[PDB]
Amino acid sequence: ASLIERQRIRLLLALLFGACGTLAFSPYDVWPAAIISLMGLQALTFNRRPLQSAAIGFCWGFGLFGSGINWVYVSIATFGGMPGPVNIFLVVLLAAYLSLYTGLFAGVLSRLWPKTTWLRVAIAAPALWQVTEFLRGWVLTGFPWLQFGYSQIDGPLKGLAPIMGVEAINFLLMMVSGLLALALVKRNWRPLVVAVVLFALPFPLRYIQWFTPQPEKTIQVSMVQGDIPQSLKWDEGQLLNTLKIYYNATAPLMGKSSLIIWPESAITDLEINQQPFLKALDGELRDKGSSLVTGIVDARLNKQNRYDTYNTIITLGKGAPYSYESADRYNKNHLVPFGEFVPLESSFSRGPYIQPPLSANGIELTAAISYEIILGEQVRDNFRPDTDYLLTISNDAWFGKSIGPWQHFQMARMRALELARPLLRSTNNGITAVIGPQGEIQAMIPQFTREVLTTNVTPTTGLTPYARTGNWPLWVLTALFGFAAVLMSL
Ligand SMILES: CCCCCCCC/C=C/CCCCCCCC(=O)OC[C@@H](O)CO
Ligand SMILES: CCCCCCCC/C=C/CCCCCCCC(=O)OC[C@@H](O)CO
Ligand SMILES: CCCCCCCC/C=C/CCCCCCCC(=O)OC[C@H](O)CO
Ligand SMILES: CCCCCCCC/C=C\CCCCCCCC(=O)OC[C@H](O)CO
Ligand SMILES: CCCCCCCCCCCCCCCC(=O)O
Ligand SMILES: CCCCCCCCCCCCCCCC(=O)O
Ligand SMILES: [Cl-]
Ligand SMILES: [Mg+2]
Repeated sequence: ASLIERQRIRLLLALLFGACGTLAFSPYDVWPAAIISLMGLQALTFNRRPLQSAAIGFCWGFGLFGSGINWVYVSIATFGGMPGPVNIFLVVLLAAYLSLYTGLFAGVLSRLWPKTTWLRVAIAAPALWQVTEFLRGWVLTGFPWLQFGYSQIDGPLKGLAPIMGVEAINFLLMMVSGLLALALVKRNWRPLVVAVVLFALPFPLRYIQWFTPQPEKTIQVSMVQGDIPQSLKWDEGQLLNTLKIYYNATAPLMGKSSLIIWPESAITDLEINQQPFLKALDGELRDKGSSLVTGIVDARLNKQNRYDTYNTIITLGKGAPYSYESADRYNKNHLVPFGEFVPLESSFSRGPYIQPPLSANGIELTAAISYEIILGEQVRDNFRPDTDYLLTISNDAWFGKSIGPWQHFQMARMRALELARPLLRSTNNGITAVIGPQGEIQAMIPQFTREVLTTNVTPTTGLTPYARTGNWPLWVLTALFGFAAVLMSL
């Protein structure tokens, strides 16, 4: 009974509608919850003053991020080792910082398009949501966690991703959710019909196969989930058992699996420190028909008498003879704030933004370390037409035993769909899996086990429209909409 037009009631409902958006992502996977969450954001800001709207947008974000990324508590607790209330204080600060961008979006949309109208809801909102979400993923190196439409990896809109990227699905979901909110508030059937047509049109695109599989190039791949406990991983006494654990798991696979993979920083020692182990392993792998890629840390002495420490992937074995001077390697480019460096200016150095694909046993792998797999444009920029598989290695203990590793895993799936390549995901303990060229999960082992995933995987060829272009077609769309919306407010 009309309680909705009290500002404090709008703030509370925004928290609920924002929290509802968390159900859209893995492991919950209720993709309609993304539309309901966006409907609340669009509707709760109708007929509000700009700062009233910004507060509602902030509270929507606080429910979304407060419920969606509170697993970073485990990251902070594992990193800092401080009492609980201290880590809660930092988590609330994180969710509050990210909610500035959802409040930015609501405040500006209310300031420039105050009226409840199709223009505000279907033209201005998706274009401005694209800008404010870019800023969230760019400012201070950014944190673009939780974009709806990553929830469409198994949904009716998935065919959009190979054409224009996952951000196109962010764009369309906001558009459709606005017109549903518009139809509800104005009690009008026309915006609902347009919303249904807009939602339904991209459905036949999921029956498009942009890739060409190569069945006779199929190889057996093994991914060693060593499951080193995080409290022990970097202890100096653990190093010798870690190398034992991984070598013993790999020995029965040599000569059977063409490609063997160890996860991020599996060898918890400097690369210069392990030349005896690496050289011996390389020869045994070459003598059998096998190849190995593994994570490690590299403190490399540079031209100016100093060491740049990297989070790196190295290659060994058949078709990739190991050498400390070999260019057949990958250095992490996008480091994690506080975890791997500090925003001010022992830290990690960054590899180049674009690095060549890894080569191993005649296989070409486009690599990204952990978090980097969510950087869709960056993964696309490193992709090459001759890339056979996408590769990501990660240590998802930093994501908790919670929803964290599943949200990370979900977004890695989008890379395979966007580029029409199989994705090899090797992790220390959290969701090791092979993803097919359409985002489907071909093989997977349970978390928190010490075992290896061995299966057949088939490489693909072909270029999706998104692999050809990248983000610029969507950007010219938000520019055309932004130009039109700004002029329409004449
Ligand atoms: C003529 C050439 C155009 C080239 C550019 C085209 C770019 C794509 C444009 C798509 C626009 C989609 C707009 C969708 C707009 C929906 C408006 C609506 O539902 O209004 C309901 C009210 O009327 C009820 O009273
Ligand atoms: C605050 C005022 C009102 C704003 C309304 C929304 C305006 C949106 C317009 C933005 C224009 C930005 C144009 C930026 C164009 C850059 C193109 C680009 O970066 O392409 C991607 C590359 O990776 C290549 O693939
Ligand atoms: C003082 C200035 C403050 C600037 C603040 C910048 C805002 C963005 C911060 C995001 C932190 C996100 C932390 C999320 C934890 C991810 C950890 C991770 O991905 O690590 C996996 C892998 O093991 C590692 O290589
Ligand atoms: C308002 C400004 C923005 C708000 C800022 C407040 C948030 C700070 C919270 C946690 C920092 C601790 C980060 C811990 C990151 C996880 C550790 C990690 O990822 O380690 C990587 C690995 O150890 C090496 O490869
Ligand atoms: C179609 C579903 C509609 C559901 C509407 C009510 C949503 C309430 C649930 C909010 C999400 C809470 C998730 C908490 C998980 C977490 O914080 O770890
Ligand atoms: C702040 C005053 C101008 C505001 C104009 C709004 C549109 C420009 C805002 C900057 C975001 C554009 C970033 C593009 C980056 C890229 O395309 O890769
Ligand atoms: Cl680690
Ligand atoms: Mg080539």
